[PDB]
Amino acid sequence: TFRYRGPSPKGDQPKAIAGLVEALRDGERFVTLLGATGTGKTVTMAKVIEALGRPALVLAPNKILAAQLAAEFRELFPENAVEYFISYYDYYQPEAYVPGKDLYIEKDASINPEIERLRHSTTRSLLTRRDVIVVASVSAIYGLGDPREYRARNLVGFVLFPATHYLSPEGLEEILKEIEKELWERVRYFEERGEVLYAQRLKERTLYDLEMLRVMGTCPGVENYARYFTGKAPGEPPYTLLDYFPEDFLVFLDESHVTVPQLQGMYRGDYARKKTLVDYGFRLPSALDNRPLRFEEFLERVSQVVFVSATPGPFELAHSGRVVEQIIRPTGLLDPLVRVKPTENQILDLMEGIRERAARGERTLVTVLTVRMAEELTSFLVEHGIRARYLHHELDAFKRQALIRDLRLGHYDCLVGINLLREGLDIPEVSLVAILDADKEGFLRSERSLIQTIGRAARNARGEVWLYADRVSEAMQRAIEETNRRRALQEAYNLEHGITPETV
Ligand SMILES: CCCCCCCCO[C@@H]1O[C@H](CO)[C@@H](O)[C@H](O)[C@H]1O
Ligand SMILES: CCCCCCCCO[C@@H]1O[C@H](CO)[C@@H](O)[C@H](O)[C@H]1O
Repeated sequence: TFRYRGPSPKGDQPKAIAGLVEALRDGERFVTLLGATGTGKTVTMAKVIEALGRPALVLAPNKILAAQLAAEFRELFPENAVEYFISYYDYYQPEAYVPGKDLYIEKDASINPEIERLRHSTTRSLLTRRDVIVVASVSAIYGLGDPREYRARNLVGFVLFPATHYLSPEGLEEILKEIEKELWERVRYFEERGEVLYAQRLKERTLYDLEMLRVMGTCPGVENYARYFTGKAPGEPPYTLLDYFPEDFLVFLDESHVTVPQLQGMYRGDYARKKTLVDYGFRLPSALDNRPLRFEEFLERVSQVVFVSATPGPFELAHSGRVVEQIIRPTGLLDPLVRVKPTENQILDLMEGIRERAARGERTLVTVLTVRMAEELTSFLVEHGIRARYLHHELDAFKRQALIRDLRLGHYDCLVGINLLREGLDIPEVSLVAILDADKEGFLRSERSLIQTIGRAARNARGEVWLYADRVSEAMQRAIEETNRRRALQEAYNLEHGITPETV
């Protein structure tokens, strides 16, 4: 049973919590929390989890948001089990083969113990208590050992659980025999094609593993033999973390318009990578059975799903039996004013706007559509007295974070990039978001993308978004209307409750 110790619900949180709880108690399979940025979606989720008293899985679109959510839930539920099911995939290199460079890359070995420790802490809690909230990136949902074996194998002071998720040795001996049978069939496949390099590679690698398994009960990359350990038939879905949860667990897909497509595309993405290792003889075809689930398989293994997003995608909108909105922010801050400005003199207009703001301690974010434009605009702004940096698309998560962190701390005043839909860009000091080529085609100028971009100006009491365009596209029109709908609802709530916005 959960014990919430966070802030009491404010703004639209009370009504949203009640609407979600009511739909779930009524048996709705799919429900959406349509929550604007800054409305406190984590507290809403927390209160729903508390009310229903069922273990929960929260999936995030990337490792940064996953870690952040885990940290927040930990603070909100200090006496319960908050777990982070991290994957080595997030920070270390997996096994891979790059054909174009005829390059084989070994998986990183002897990694930071904290990774495996977090995964085991997750599975141990799921088997010992019901007050568990597990946060993970979607990528973490992959093949994992049989929960039955993991559960049945314990030592009893203190109950000690396994040190690995791939126990199930059944008859290691009969298991090793079945793997070797596949090996020689596959070697014959290569020999018949004249591909003796592939046959040799597969033989050496597989026989090495079989010997290490025989003399150690395990080997590096043992997960590749998952199917043999779990007894699953070829092509059948593998066991995953979902199987370690009690049957009535609740699933939240945060940033659902991003996570649902990630869940839909995971199987194919992984298949392309693994199939390559198989085609060149590094792995047996059975390695393809240690994989992510297809979206349909994932849906068969969950019972109720809450999609959370400020801009729900097509799946959520077609399938949800209820949509609950949360628009009013606990802080009372308003969605920004959105202006449309001509392209003539747009750069001089923008530079004047940026310097006016920098003079009073306010920051500006700018999105453009090409790398040449981003490079050139950034240099132009710097030559004209502005502390501007360019958020290059090749920066990795840490680098982006460091660069963004420096804006949050005020080292510079303006960040220019192509894709601003990055984590950490919700900074109170940002009072202007400028969107060049606002009317042009492309993912970053879609109705949803514009709404998400506009939201980066919603943490400041004077936030504005400037759309440079000489025409209004349907995406611009609908994003401006939605921003205005939200702002008006927020102003009405503030006027009823005697609240005047302020920047923190
Ligand atoms: C388990 C190991 C079995 C080894 C037997 C390999 C028989 C090879 O098979 C032969 O290979 C030739 C060259 O690739 C082809 O031209 C022939 O068509 C093919 O039958
Ligand atoms: C309030 C948050 C709005 C986010 C943008 C939502 C855009 C939805 O767009 C709508 O989707 C429907 C079904 O998917 C279609 O039938 C409509 O024709 C389409 O306009």
